[PDB]
Amino acid sequence: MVVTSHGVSTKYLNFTASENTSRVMQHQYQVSNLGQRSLPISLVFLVPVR
Amino acid sequence: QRIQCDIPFFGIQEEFNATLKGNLSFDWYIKTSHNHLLIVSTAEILFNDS
Amino acid sequence: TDLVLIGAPHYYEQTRGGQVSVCPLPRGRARWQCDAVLYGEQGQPWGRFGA
Amino acid sequence: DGLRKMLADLQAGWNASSVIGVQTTEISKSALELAAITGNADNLKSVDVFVDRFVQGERVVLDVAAGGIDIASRKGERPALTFITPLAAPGEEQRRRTKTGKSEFTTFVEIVGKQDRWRIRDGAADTTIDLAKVVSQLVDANGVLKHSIKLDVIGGDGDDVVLANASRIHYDGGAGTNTVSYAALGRQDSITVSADGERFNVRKQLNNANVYREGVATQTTAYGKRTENVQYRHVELARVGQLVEVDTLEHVQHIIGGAGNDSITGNAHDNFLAGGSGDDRLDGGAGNDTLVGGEGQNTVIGGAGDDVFLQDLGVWSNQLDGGAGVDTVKYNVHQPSEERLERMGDTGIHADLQKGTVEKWPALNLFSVDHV
Ligand SMILES: *[C@@H]1O[C@H](CO[C@@H]2O[C@@H](C)[C@@H](O)[C@@H](O)[C@@H]2O)[C@@H](O[C@@H]2O[C@H](CO)[C@@H](O)[C@H](O)[C@H]2NC(C)=O)[C@H](O)[C@H]1NC(C)=O
Ligand SMILES: *[C@@H]1O[C@H](CO)[C@@H](O)[C@H](O)[C@H]1NC(C)=O
Ligand SMILES: *[C@@H]1O[C@H](CO)[C@@H](O)[C@H](O)[C@H]1NC(C)=O
Ligand SMILES: [Ca+2]
Ligand SMILES: [Ca+2]
Ligand SMILES: [Ca+2]
Ligand SMILES: [Ca+2]
Ligand SMILES: [Ca+2]
Ligand SMILES: [Ca+2]
Ligand SMILES: [Ca+2]
Repeated sequence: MVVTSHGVSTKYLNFTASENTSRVMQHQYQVSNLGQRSLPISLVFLVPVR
Repeated sequence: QRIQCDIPFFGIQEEFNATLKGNLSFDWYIKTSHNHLLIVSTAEILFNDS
Repeated sequence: TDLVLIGAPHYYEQTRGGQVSVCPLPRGRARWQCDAVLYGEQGQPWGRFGA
Repeated sequence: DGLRKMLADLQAGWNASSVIGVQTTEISKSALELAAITGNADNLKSVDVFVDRFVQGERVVLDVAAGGIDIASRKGERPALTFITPLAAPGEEQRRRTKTGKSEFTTFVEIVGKQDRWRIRDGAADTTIDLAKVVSQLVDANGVLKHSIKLDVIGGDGDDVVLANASRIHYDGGAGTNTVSYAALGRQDSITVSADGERFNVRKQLNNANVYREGVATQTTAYGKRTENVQYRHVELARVGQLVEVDTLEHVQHIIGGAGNDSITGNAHDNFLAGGSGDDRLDGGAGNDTLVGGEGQNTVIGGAGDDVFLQDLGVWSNQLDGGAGVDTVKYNVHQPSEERLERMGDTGIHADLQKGTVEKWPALNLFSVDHV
């Protein structure tokens, strides 16, 4: 089973320090069970916060 | 932040998307020599290795 | 019920006539398919096997 | 009129013979405006309450000043009591008019608030009370919490069902087999039910709960010269972060938890403990109890007596302990689903009490096993 980033995930953002506008970011992953078996799995996302 | 999501049944030859969405701000930016900083988020699949 | 037998008495081959198809019943919403075909003896054209 | 359809839907869903449906009507902005133009905004009242009977969308003694809903009912009747519009606070409203100097006669609203409770008496029938859409907090224009409006309900004779909410609930079931349902709680919420003999103490932990609260709005009018102002009550929605409340239950035999991870414990009588969705812990205690773990990874303790476990051929794994006495686990309650038939066919379960395992999806996943 494979996990891949997907194209619609945000690639670029830019900002001006003189302005305080926020922006939305999404990281989209695609998970597939290409094998011949079905199993319980766990997904872990590490997210930089501060 | 380590977000861990548990799926009890991941079926055979089936797939799904897992988006990770939130809003941003740019008050953490460090004025380094390079004109850009990269924000990297990692998603990795675990299972019972035994 | 497990299966349905369907007959084609006017199937044409150079040496056999007649044909019967075995069709197991579909499971849930799966498609209905044929799996096996039964035949009569050789050298009997227009024998109408499966009438 | 679209409300007929939703009243009919509620009546059909609950298997209710009829629905009462208290409704609350805040004063129209036009009426308060006109009270401001005329100058006589003082004696007016801002919130009015009406109650009717509604069978399939067509057509009880209440005192707003004392917090008492008194409905009469007959045996065999199976009615429902709902709140179409948010129910206001108890007590009587009073208004005055103050000179306020250069500002011309502004400040108006106040509430006596001798009591901080709503009391509902249902009579003698199988009554359903829907305690949603009830105000649980009262505040002033400054935004400070004065009282926590609490709900007290009495059951009577028959089998009575109440659907709980964020308010502090003292539910007296009376006679008959009675039920409290916390199914409105979300996944982030939880309950912890503990037994003190015949009484139950319920601790509800609601994270980012959404609660109606009543404040004081302020509409103003200029009339060609120096302004005269008014005010009025205003129910509204808000999320108040973390809330902890301690409900109390008496003469209740059945409890249903929410969509979160609940911890529910019974007593020496016969209990119906349901957990719903989430990783719930159910303990029946003594007596012949029935235990429904629902979805999720549940741990279920039966205790002494002859207990019944109900299962649903799910994908999760469950932990089940029977305790003393002769116990039973049943898998035949639910009809198999379509995807179950597609993925598995006509195969059901492989159960072995020597191994202590029940495999609900044999040879397709090895972790959908109930341990008994
Ligand atoms: C990883 O799995 C092992 C084995 O689990 C058993 O075999 C699987 C095929 C499936 O059928 C499971 O339901 C079985 O329980 C776990 O090891 C077992 O752990 C239980 C208690 O959790 C213990 O009673 C057994 O003796 C253990 N057996 C063995 C062979 O180790 C193990 O805990 C799992 N790992 C994690 C992190 O959950
Ligand atoms: C995120 O930012 C965008 C643009 O600044 C805004 O439209 C949106 O409402 C924000 N969402 C949240 C949850 O802050
Ligand atoms: C994931 O998103 C993409 C968007 O292009 C979509 O085409 C795809 O079908 C999605 N994955 C699944 C399993 O639906
Ligand atoms: Ca009653
Ligand atoms: Ca009762
Ligand atoms: Ca639950
Ligand atoms: Ca019990
Ligand atoms: Ca559950
Ligand atoms: Ca018991
Ligand atoms: Ca027992």
